[PDB]
Amino acid sequence: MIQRTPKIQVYSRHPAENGKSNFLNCYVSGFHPSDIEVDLLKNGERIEKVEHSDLSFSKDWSFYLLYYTEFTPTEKDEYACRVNHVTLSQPKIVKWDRDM
Amino acid sequence: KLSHQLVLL
Amino acid sequence: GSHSMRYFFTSVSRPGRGEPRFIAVGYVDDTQFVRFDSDAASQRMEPRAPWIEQEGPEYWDGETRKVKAHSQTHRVDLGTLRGYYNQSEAGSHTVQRMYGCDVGSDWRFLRGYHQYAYDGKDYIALKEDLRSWTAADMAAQTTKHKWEAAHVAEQLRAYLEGTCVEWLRRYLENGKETLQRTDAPKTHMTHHAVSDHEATLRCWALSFYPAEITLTWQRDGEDQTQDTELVETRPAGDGTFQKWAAVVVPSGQEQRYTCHVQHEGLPKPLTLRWE
Repeated sequence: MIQRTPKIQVYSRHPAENGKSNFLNCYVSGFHPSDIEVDLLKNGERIEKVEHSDLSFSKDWSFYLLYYTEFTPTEKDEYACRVNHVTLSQPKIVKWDRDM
Repeated sequence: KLSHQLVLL
Repeated sequence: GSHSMRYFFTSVSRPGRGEPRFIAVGYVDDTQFVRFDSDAASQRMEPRAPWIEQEGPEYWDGETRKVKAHSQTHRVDLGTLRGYYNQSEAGSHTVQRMYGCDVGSDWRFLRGYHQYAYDGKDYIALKEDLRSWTAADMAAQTTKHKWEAAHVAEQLRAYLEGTCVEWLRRYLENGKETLQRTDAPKTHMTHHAVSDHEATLRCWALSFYPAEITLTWQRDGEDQTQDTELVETRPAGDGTFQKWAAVVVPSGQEQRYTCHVQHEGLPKPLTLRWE
């Protein structure tokens, strides 16, 4: 059965600025099959209040999803996205890097 | 708008 | 000025855990405007764009009726394909269907399409003449024979050249503030050392719509495509998109590298430099 690994991106909607409300995004694309677990993490903990987009796919039939939450960045707070999928031997955690 | 046609593989 | 309308359907079987899950979405260009989720409570087609909410109840009742109909065919289709491929019910499987139409800048019909995939692979697709089929393997040939005897392509071609084009134009007009805009990318480059002798050069494009874009790096005018990291275009969440391309270069050589950006919002393609 075809399996395609999710390409994961963690990023803010707008340039991050401490103390100013923003959006934390986790975008997963190019995966197959569609069963996937995505969580946003704040300092290790699962964020509830995460919404996600409706399942769609690209011309090559691979799926994409956007998970997102409103947040206010600070200097100290660490944000990450945790993804699990059949193609991943264990969950894969991508940290947010605001300085790319 | 959606298509009303029934299509079966 | 070219535009597309596209409907995307996904049905996934879940053995002994209920009926298959059906999800459907509709797009005008890169903007979603309707959804259906078979697990959701409403059991209605739902708006996902401001400009479609103005449609009256006849619209919503009819699109709900028709999307539930698509849900039912894909449910039968999952059983059909199990038979064609001698598969048991130990396994979850996936059917995907995509159809829609394109118009030009003049809003006259360009091309139409209607495609299926099974477990991530091409199954059958309407060819560009809208008269013939591409069947990927022997099982899809079986479908092809049935669809030729049943004159399926004739009926699709009538929808695609008619209804599809007319309602695309209606949506483009009703949502023209949203849909008929073009937001040119705001571009810049970043520089960060990875060691005492190497640096990451990353070319950014932000706040652009539509999603179509090309970013390339050149070194002394020569494309560095094999050496570039290209991430998949990503949504900002606000109806605009983001993309970057990176190379790792020897510290000292930054002046050799240029980023080149193509997008329909730019009057001319941009070249960004380190000088």
